[PDB]
Parts: sequence; structure tokens; C-alpha cells
Amino acid sequence: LSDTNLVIGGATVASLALGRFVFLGFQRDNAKKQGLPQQNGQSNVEAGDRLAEEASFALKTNDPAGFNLVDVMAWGAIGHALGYFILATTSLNNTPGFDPKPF
Amino acid sequence: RLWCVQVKVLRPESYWFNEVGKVVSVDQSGIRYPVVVRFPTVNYAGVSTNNYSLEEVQEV
Amino acid sequence: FGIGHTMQEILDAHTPPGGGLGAGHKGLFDTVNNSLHFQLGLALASVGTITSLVAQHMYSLPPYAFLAQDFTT
Amino acid sequence: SGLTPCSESKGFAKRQKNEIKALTKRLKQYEEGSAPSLALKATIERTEKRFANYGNAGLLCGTDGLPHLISDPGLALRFGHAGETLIPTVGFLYIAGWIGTAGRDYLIASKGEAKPREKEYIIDVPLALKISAQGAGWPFRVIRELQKGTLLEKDSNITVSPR
Amino acid sequence: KAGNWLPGSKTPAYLEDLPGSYGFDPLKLGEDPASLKWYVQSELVHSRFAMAAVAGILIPEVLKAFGAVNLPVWYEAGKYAQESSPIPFNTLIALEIFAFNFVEIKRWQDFKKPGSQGEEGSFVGLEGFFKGTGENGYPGGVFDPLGLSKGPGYEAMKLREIKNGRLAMLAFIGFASQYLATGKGPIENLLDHLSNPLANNFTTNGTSLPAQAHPLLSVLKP
Amino acid sequence: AGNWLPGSDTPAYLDGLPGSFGFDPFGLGSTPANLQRFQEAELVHSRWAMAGVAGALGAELLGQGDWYQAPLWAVNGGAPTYLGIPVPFNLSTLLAIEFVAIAGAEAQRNAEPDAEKRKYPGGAFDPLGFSKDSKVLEENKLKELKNGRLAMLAFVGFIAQHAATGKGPLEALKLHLADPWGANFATNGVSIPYL
Amino acid sequence: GNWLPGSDTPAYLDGLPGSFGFDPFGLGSTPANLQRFQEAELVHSRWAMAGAGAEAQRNAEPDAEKRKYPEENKLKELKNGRLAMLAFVGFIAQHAATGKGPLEALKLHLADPWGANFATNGVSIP
Ligand code: CHL
Ligand code: CLA
Ligand code: CLA
Ligand code: CLA
Ligand SMILES: CC1=C(/C=C/C(C)=C/C=C/C(C)=C/C=C/C=C(C)/C=C/C=C(C)/C=C/C2=C(C)CCCC2(C)C)C(C)(C)CCC1
Ligand SMILES: CC(=O)/C=C/C=C(C)/C=C\[C@H]1[C@H](C)CCCC1(C)C
Repeated sequence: LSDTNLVIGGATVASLALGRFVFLGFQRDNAKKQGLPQQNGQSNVEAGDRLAEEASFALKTNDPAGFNLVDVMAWGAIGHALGYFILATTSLNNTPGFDPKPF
Repeated sequence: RLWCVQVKVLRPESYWFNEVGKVVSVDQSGIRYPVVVRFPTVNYAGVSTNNYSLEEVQEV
Repeated sequence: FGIGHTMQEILDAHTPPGGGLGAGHKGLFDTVNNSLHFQLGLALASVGTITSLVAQHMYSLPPYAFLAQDFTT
Repeated sequence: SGLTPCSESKGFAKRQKNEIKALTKRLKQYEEGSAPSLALKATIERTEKRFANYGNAGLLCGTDGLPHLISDPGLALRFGHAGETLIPTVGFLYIAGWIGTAGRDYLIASKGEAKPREKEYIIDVPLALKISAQGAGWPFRVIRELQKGTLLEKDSNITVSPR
Repeated sequence: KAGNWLPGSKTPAYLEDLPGSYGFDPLKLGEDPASLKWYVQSELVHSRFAMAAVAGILIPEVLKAFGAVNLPVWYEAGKYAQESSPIPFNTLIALEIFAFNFVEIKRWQDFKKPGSQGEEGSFVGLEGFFKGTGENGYPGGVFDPLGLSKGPGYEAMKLREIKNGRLAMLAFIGFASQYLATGKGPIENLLDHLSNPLANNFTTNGTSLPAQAHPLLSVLKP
Repeated sequence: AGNWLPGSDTPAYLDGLPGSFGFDPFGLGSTPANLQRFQEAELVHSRWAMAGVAGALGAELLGQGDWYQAPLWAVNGGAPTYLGIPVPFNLSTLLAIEFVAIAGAEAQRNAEPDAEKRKYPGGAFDPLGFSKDSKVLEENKLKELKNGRLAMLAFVGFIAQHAATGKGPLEALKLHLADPWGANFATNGVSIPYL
Repeated sequence: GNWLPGSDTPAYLDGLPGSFGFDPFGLGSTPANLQRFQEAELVHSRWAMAGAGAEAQRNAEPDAEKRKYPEENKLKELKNGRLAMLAFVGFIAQHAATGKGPLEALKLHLADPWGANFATNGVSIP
């Protein structure tokens, strides 16, 4: 439990919780309305792109709210990015000689 | 439709599209472009008259 | 993977509600995606502008050692 | 812009002195009272008056010793340079709107004639002179046409090519 | 019509019934009726401003010439009033901007919709002040406290207002030009003209006829 | 409830709205979906501004300093205190907690499909039942919008005054009261830049 | 009677208590403004004669006469009250113009009616 452990783990946990409980409905209905990528009124796989088939692992999860593996990677990536931003800004502001503030 | 009534040309490829000309005569024998229209300006070929269908002119 | 934006829907969504741009960007995904000449025109406009940016920035902010002293180069 | 007033610019003074010296060097080959001597002395007098007038107008001078004009309306009004570009802008725009309004009025008046093209190459000179005199009040009339909606022809009455 | 500005000319028909009309519109500025209404209001507003200004210049100058008062001359009265003014310059400008924004917007709204500043609920209970008269440029109410617009000399008073207004407008521009050309006040200019009218006029002030544009001035002299 | 510009023609789409004085000279409300979104936005801005101006004035009136100096412990190495009592958090914890809480509240608010409830939700947000009667509720909507508009203008005044003169709001009020004709926006060197 | 004998008074003013027909600018031409300005005159006059919860309950009732009077004595009150507001404005103006109190200036007027008044001091006339 160091400062790195605290900031990275707390940011990741907060991001995963925000994606699981708060923004899951918003993300879900935006991804529903935007839908699959299209070309000329058809999805890419219907148009003949076999490599564009939806990955079968990505939907079914066993989480009761439907939080799947892809959600975990996305929200954990956001959490790691936020935690490293905090750690880097703190590292800059604690190093003598560096002062990014506008006053 | 009437003789000497102003009409607006609706044919897009016409030089006088959206402009107003004067009906010279309307052929009554069922030809494809019966409305003869005279214009105050010449087109690029120096011509001032052209024939139009009924749906190609609008009475103004 | 079930996440990410769909460009056709982004373009279809960006129409000002006051009607100032008519139908907006509706249908432009298929217009761009089906026309190699639209894509090449966009690519050439952007790349050529970037080439000019390279010219304007390499003389004033020379990135290579002993380049600024080499006047001919 | 780091410039200096021309009345205190050393390059400005050097340019005046050098131009006068060249004209005076040309002068010492003619008798006094001759036409070349009088012409050269008149040119010298005009040169001295020009340099004095450009110094007295508050013009700014560069390192070249030459007057540089200020054209931002803010910098001109606060620092006394409105006579360089801003007042000429107003004067030009007034005369240009006069010329354009007189031309438009003549064209509109000729449009109602039986032979409208005849007035375009055989000028109705009394009508043209009358319309030209009335162009002095162009901004009032043009602004009224703009608010009334009669300045512009409607888009449905103008020919366009197929798109 | 009050007359013809140029006897024998054809006067425009749209100026036949306006008060103070002499058929004078050679530039045809008032040919459009909406423009004519706006210009009637503008001429009245300019007339009343110039009227009050020329009064506030001439009457102090006349009383100064008579030895009554010794108020400062008009082109320097801004300096002398500002030093003794309790309110500083910037606050005076801001207050003037606020007050004139308010009153000119009310006047403008009445111009666009006549009688609309006097309707019920328009002002905060005091809308009866500003009922208007249905006449462009003649508000009344508070602005006519003695009710003299309801008398039978109203039409002649409109004509008196416009002609005195035009005279005052010309007079103020004369005040400004005379100061810029001579550097003295208007009563001093009049007394100098009265002392020698042939030699003391605009042809000798050194500004109205520029010497470069008029080379005969330096030639045809004793 | 009146006319912002008496004697002027007012837009017909504004007729009947709570707090309507016919003010839309730029025609931003001519689109109905935009008008409904703008109504929600004006109400949210009004309520945030009323709470914010009340906090900025009352925290100062309790000796805790003006609104500008409240966060500067986070940049001067100080510590947060509420009414003198020390608060046991750092700035990053405050940001995380505020983000989580406000994001949850605004995500719950955004989900409401009903147009009336997106503006006037009621229910658990009206535990005292002022929305029981319509005639009280309608005039309270006008009261809410007018108070909120005043608070929005007040907060922008706080910001602009502190930018121009560098003083707190109560100090600016004291300075104006000591010399009204000589200490105002016109006498700073900022608001009218050409004197 | 009439504030100006010979002037024709407006018809909306006739019948009101204390109506001498004085409304040159027609501020009371509408009943809504005339009813509210009747309350304002009475409240101003009552405060001048004598010189939140009380003022809120003043307009809580929905009646018309109770906001004003919650026929001879009404005219008596209105003629006395108007003199009181004139007197208070005179007090403010005189203390602004001479710097003295309202009672000693009465003695100054009595001791010199022709050499000490609003004309002589350099405030009311510059
Ligand atoms: C008609 C207005 C007007 C005019 C012609 C003048 C003219 C003059 N003033 Mg005065 N002033 C005027 C209004 C005012 N002045 C002053 C306060 C002073 C001071 C303190 C001093 C002067 C002095 C002077 C003289 C100095 C010359 C100068 O600086 O050019 C100014 C030229 C102008 C034409 C005046 C300003 C421009 C314009 C007329 C203002 C009004 C335009 C409208 C606001 C436009 C509104 C647009 C609408 C459509 C929204 C000059 C004779 C001074 C001088 O004599 O030095 C010894 C001096 O010391 N003025 C105030 C108080 C804020 C005014 C309020 O309106
Ligand atoms: C209100 C009208 C009016 C009157 C009565 C005067 C009177 C005078 N002016 Mg001013 N003046 C006016 C308006 C007026 N001016 C205007 C509009 C301008 C700007 C062009 C001037 C610019 C001016 C200058 C630069 C000078 C005078 C000077 C004079 C003096 C006469 C000699 C002269 O040069 O005439 C001025 C000549 C003009 C051509 C201006 C005429 C303008 C008016 C409006 C013409 C209409 C007159 C009218 C038909 C009859 C007037 C009758 C009267 C009872 C109103 C005299 C004190 C001189 C001076 O100050 O004293 C020695 C002088 O140097 N005037
Ligand atoms: C007051 C509120 C407000 C404001 C100011 C705007 C402003 C804007 N919105 Mg709207 N919007 C609003 C409310 C608002 N919005 C609301 C409540 C919603 C619902 C959520 C939207 C939803 C919305 C969508 C979905 C879109 C916009 C878009 C736009 C933009 C273009 C609108 C338009 O019609 O352009 C009119 C433009 C023209 C008619 C063309 C003008 C071309 C000029 C004349 C060319 C000049 C070239 C020049 C001469 C050459 C170079 C100059 C040289 C000096 C360099 C603009 C930034 C669009 C966009 O652009 O988003 C970024 C868009 O897709 N809005
Ligand atoms: C009645 C005269 C008149 C008017 C009001 C206009 C107005 C306009 N011109 Mg057109 N033009 C004219 C005559 C006129 N033009 C003539 C005679 C020519 C042939 C040389 C052109 C060739 C021309 C081109 C090639 C272009 C314009 C464009 C424009 C527009 C922008 C302004 C401009 O670019 O000026 C520039 C004007 C010129 C370069 C030519 C002006 C020549 C003189 C000064 C004007 C004619 C005066 C006329 C003889 C007066 C007779 C009146 C008298 C009998 C009473 C504007 C709609 C531009 C555009 O369309 O903008 C959107 C544009 O690209 N003009
Ligand atoms: C099962 C379960 C659960 C859960 C838990 C867990 C198990 C979780 C985990 C999760 C996690 C733990 C996740 C994580 C993730 C992460 C991630 C995915 C990451 C990523 C990263 C990144 C992306 C990074 C990047 C970068 C780099 C590399 C460099 C620098 C910059 C940056 C930072 C950007 C619970 C209890 C609730 C319930 C019951 C059951
Ligand atoms: C300042 C600038 O950037 C653009 C201004 C020009 C206008 C308003 C264009 C013309 C209008 C007029 C009123 C009728 C024709 C079409 C328009 C667009 C409505």
C-alpha cells in the first residue's frame, strides 16, 4: 500500500464502479442506438467482411447487469490513465524547480 | 398557356431557367413541347425563342 | 467488441436543429466511403497542408543538429 | 512596433539632406535665373516642404528612415494615426459607394426603356449627370433598400446552372 | 406647404403636407415613406438639441457682453466644470450612457409602435405620462405640461419649432466652425464683423480659403 | 409575467412559459426541443447559482473569507477547514468524491424521460408539499426563476468585479458605499478601457 | 371644488374623496392604477402627519376599501395629509438650503420676513 498502489488502485476501482453502477445504462443505450458499423445499409459482416464478425465472447458475461470483459478492460484502462495522470502531476509539483501554476 | 402571358421556365438545362418569357403560341396537335416562348435576352447561340412542355412552364 | 463509435451515426447525428445546414451530414458516410476520389481528395488536401507545415516548421524550429548553419540545405 | 517618429529619426534627416545634396549638385552647372536653375530650386523647395510636412504629421519611421503607416483602427485612434489609413478608408468607401450607387441607379432607370441596351453604350448624359449628383446621398438610400428588402433580387428569379 | 425653397422648381409630392416643408429634398432621401418618418423624428430631435445648446451658449454670452454674468466660454466650459464637479469624468460618461440608453430606447419603441409606452402595464404604474399623441415627434404628456398642443396655435407652433430648429442647427455649426477658424467666441466674432465687415469675415481668417488652393489671395493684395 | 421591452412584439413560443417576459431577441428558442433543453438548463443554472451565491456570501459573513480565497489552501500547501474545524481530506480525495457524487446525481437526473420532471421533479425533492396546490406552485415557479436569474447575474458580478479590481464582494460593496460617485465600474481602469 | 377654476376635470376623478380634479398628466386614467395610487396617497399622508409584518398584512386582504380605509372626514384627512407631506418636504429642503432646524427658521422668518427667505440664501436661487 504505497502512494502508487493507492492512486492506481483507487482510480481503477472508482472507474470500474462508475462504469458498473453509474454509467452502464448511458453507455449501453448509446451503444445500442449507434449500433454496428455499416456500409451501404448493411453491417460489415453482412457486406462480406468475415473479419468483422462480432466477437462471441464480448457479449455474454454472467454479470447480473451485463458487465463483460471488454467493459472491464475499458474502465480499467480509464482508471489506470487517470491514476498515472495524478501520479505524474504530483511528481512534477513535488520536484523542486518545477511549478506549472499560472501565478 | 394563354397567348402573350408571362411564364417562368422550369427546365434546368435551359438558358432561361427561373427567368420569365412571353408565350408566343401553344400547339394544339399534341406535340411534345407545344409552348413557344420568346425571351428578352439571347442565349449563347444568339437565340431568343424556345419550346417547352406544359409542366416546364409556370404561369406568372 | 461492442464498444466504440459508429461513424455513420455520428455523421447522421450532426445536423443543427435550426435547419441552418439542411439535412446536415446525413448520408455522407456512404458518400465518402464509396468514393475513392473523395477519399483521395481529402488525403491529398490534408497531406499537402501537412507538407507545407513541415516546410514552415523545419526552417524556424530546425530539428537536426547543424542544419541551421547549412544554408543551402 | 518599436518605430520612431520621423521628426526625430536620424535616417529621415539623412535622407532629406542626401536628396537636397544631390539636387544641389545638379544645380551648379546652370546660371542663376535660367529655367533649369529655377526648376531645380522649385524641386528643392518641394523636397524640403515634403520632409517637413511628413515630420509634422506624426508619421512613424522605421530603421530604414522611411515613414511606416499604422492601419489597425485601435492603434491609429489612440496614437494619432487616423489620417494614414482610417480616414482614407472612410473617404474611399464613400466615393466607391457613390460610384456604385450611381451606376446601379442608371442601370435600373435604363431597364424600363423600350431599348434598354441603347442607354448602355449611348449614354443618356443629362440623366447620367442627374443620377451622378444624387449619388451623394447613397448610404441613406442603400440602407433603406437593405431594410425594406428591395436591394436584393429574390433567389427564385435568378438563373442558375443545373447542380 | 410653407413655400418653395427654389421658386420655379418641381416640388416632391411626398413633402406637401409636412410641417416646415419647402419641398427641399434634391437628394431624394425622403422618397421612401418609412425613411421620411424616421428623418422627421431625426430632424426634430436635432432641432431640439441644437435649440437648447444654442440657448445655453448665446444667453450666457449675451449676458457676459452686457456685464451681467461671467460664465466660461462654451469651448472651455467642459474643463472648468469638471474640476469643480463632485462626480468624476468616467462616472459622468457612464451615467449619461445609462440614462440616454433608457430614454432613447423608450422614444424608439414609441416610434416603432405609437402609444405603446403609454399602455397599461408598460411603465411601472406611471404609463399615463407617456401616452403620446399619435403624431411622429410630438410626444406630449409630461413633455407638454401646459397643454399648449391642445390650443389653436398648435400648427403654427410646429412650424415655429422647425424653422427655429434649423436656424439653431446652423448656428451651432457656425459656433464650432468660427471657434476652429478664429479661436475666439461667437460674440467677439460678431463684434469684429460689425467693426469692419469688409475685412473681418471668413475670407480673411486664414482657414476657410486655404492658401494653396487659392493662389490669387497671395497675389491680388496691396 | 410581463414584457422585458414594453411595447415590443414578443415571440409566441415563449407565451405561457414560467418566468416568461418575452425575452428571446436572438431567436434561440424558436426550436422546440432546444427550448425545452434551455428551460432545463436555465433552471439548473438558477439553482446552482442561488446555492453558490448564498455560499459565497454566507461563508464570508461568518468570518471564513471571500469566495476567491476559499480554495487557495490547495495551492499554498494549507489544509481545508470548515468553520475552523479541520477537514481530513486532500484535494485529490475531494475531486474523486465530488466527481463520483455529482456524476451519480446528474446521471440519475439525465435518465428522466418526462419533460415536466426534468424541470420540476418533486416527490422526494419536495418533502414539504409546496406542489400540492397549483396556484401556489405556479407563482413559486416565477419566484424561483426570478431569484435564480438575480443570483446568476450576482455570481457573474462576483467574478467580473474580482477580475477588474481584485477585491472581494463585501469589500467592493464597502468601497462603493464609502464613495459611490468615485468608486464604481467606470472608475476602474478595466471596464471602460479608454476612460 | 376645482384646483383650477374653469379647467375641466376628468370624469374618473369625480366621486372620489378629496377630489379637486387635479390630474394634468392622466396617471389615474386606468382603474388599476387609480386604486393603487389612492392607497399610496393615504399611506404617504398618514406617514407625513405622524412625522415588514405590518406592511405585509396591509395588502393581504383581497378587498378594495380595506386597503385604503380599513365622507366629510375622508376629505378632512386628505386635505390635512397633503399639507403634512408638503411640510415635510419643506423641512427637508429648508434644512438642506440653510443648515438650520425647521423651528428656528420660523423665528428667522418672523424676525425678518423680507430679508431672510428662500430667495435670499444662495441655494434655492443660484
Ligand atoms: C455634443 C457633445 C460635446 C461636444 C461637441 C464637446 C466638445 C468639447 N468639449 Mg466636452 N463636448 C461634448 C460633450 C461632453 N463634454 C464633456 C466633458 C468635457 C470636459 C471635462 C472637457 C470637455 C472639453 C471639450 C472641448 C475639447 C475638444 C474635444 O475633446 O473633442 C470632443 C468632441 C466631441 C464632438 C464631443 C464628444 C463626442 C460626441 C459629441 C459625444 C456624444 C455622441 C453620442 C454619445 C453618440 C451616441 C450614439 C447613439 C446613437 C447610441 C470641445 C469643445 C474640454 C476642453 O475644452 O479642454 C480644455 C474639457 O476639458 N468636455 C461631457 C461630460 C462627460 C460631455 C457629455 O456629453
Ligand atoms: C446661423 C447662421 C449664421 C450667422 C448669422 C453667422 C454670422 C457670422 N459668421 Mg458664421 N457660420 C455659420 C452660420 C452663421 N454665421 C455656418 C453654418 C458655418 C459653417 C460653414 C459658419 C462658419 C463661419 C466662419 C469660418 C466665419 C464665420 C464668420 C461670421 C461673421 C460674418 C462674416 C462671415 O464670414 O460669414 C460666414 C460666411 C458663410 C458663408 C457662412 C454662412 C452660413 C449661413 C447659415 C448662411 C445662411 C444665412 C442666412 C440666409 C441669412 C442669415 C440672417 C441671420 C439673421 C440669421 C458673422 C459674425 C467669420 C467670423 O467669425 O467673424 C469675422 C468667420 O471667419 N462663420
Ligand atoms: C445558443 C445555442 C447554440 C449555438 C450558438 C450553436 C452553434 C452551432 N451549432 Mg448548435 N445546438 C444547440 C444550440 C447552439 N448551437 C442545441 C441546444 C443543440 C441540441 C443538442 C444543438 C445541436 C447541434 C448539432 C447536432 C450541430 C450543431 C452545429 C452548430 C454550429 C453550426 C450551426 C449552423 O447552422 O451553422 C450555419 C453555417 C452556415 C450556414 C455556413 C456559413 C459558412 C460561412 C459563410 C463561410 C465563410 C468562409 C470564409 C469567408 C473563408 C475563411 C475566412 C478567413 C478569414 C479565414 C454552430 C457552432 C453543427 C456543428 O457544426 O457542430 C460542431 C452540428 O452538427 N448544433
Ligand atoms: C454599375 C456598375 C457596377 C456595380 C454597382 C458593380 C458591382 C459589383 N461588381 Mg461588377 N463590373 C462592372 C460594373 C459594376 N459592378 C463593369 C463595367 C465590369 C467589367 C469590368 C464589372 C466586372 C466585375 C467582375 C469581374 C467582378 C465584379 C464584382 C462586383 C461585386 C463586388 C464589387 C466589386 O468587385 O467591384 C469591382 C468592379 C470592377 C473591377 C469593375 C468596376 C468598373 C467601374 C468602376 C464600375 C462601372 C461604372 C459605370 C460605368 C458607371 C456608369 C454610371 C453612369 C452612366 C451614371 C458587385 C456586385 C465581383 C464579384 O462578382 O463579387 C461578388 C467580381 O468578381 N464586377
Ligand atoms: C469478480 C468479482 C468482482 C470483481 C472484482 C475483480 C476481480 C475485478 C478486477 C478488475 C480489475 C482489477 C481490472 C483492471 C483493469 C486494468 C486495466 C485494463 C489496465 C490497463 C492499463 C492501461 C491501458 C495503461 C496504459 C498506460 C501505459 C501502459 C503507460 C502509461 C500511460 C497509460 C497509463 C495510459 C466483485 C468483487 C466486484 C464481485 C464478485 C466477483
Ligand atoms: C456580415 C456577414 O457575415 C454576412 C452578412 C450578409 C447578409 C446578411 C446576407 C444576406 C441575407 C439578406 C438579408 C437576404 C439574402 C440572404 C440573407 C443571407 C438572408
